[PDB]
Amino acid sequence: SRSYRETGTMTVTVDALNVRRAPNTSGEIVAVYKRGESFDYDTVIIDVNGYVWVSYIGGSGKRNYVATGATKDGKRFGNAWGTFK
Repeated sequence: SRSYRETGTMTVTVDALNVRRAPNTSGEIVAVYKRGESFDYDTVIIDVNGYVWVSYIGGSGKRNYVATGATKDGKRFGNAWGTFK
């Protein structure tokens, strides 16, 4: 995967997305965003064949990760799971 710094806002457009403590499907779940909720991020992780994760620092200083769509060959593939501003 490739990690980048970038600030932005995501608005969730799928029913729900898990907030995890690692950018993989085994990362500990610490929250859930629902359809229509928005949150800011400062870091983006682009899996080669996985997901685009966005990440923010929480209240305890630990980093949180949310998957935002699939990737193929290091690029977004298919429709994203939120809108971005």
